[PDB]
Amino acid sequence: KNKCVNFNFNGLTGTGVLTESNKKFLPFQQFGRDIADTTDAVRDPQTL
Amino acid sequence: GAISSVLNDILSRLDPPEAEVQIDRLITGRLQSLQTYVTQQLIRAAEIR
Repeated sequence: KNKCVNFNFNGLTGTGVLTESNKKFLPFQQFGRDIADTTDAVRDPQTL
Repeated sequence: GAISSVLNDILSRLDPPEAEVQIDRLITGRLQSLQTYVTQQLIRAAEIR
């Protein structure tokens, strides 16, 4: 966290800084998207 | 016309020779998108001046 890294989560590849988010996703929701349709946030499959 | 708009997906799925086909489609269109933007900005640039 707090560093730019190359992350692969559930087959989703990308480069970005990982930080803790206050947005609460419903139990069924998985990956969010911003106005640009790019990934807004992700979810660690092991530790939710 | 590409299978997916994400470049990482094209590289993580297709082989190197097959990925070039899908990447070329995305680049070609994104070039036209930039040409459209600059074209409009140049027109508006003459109006503001």
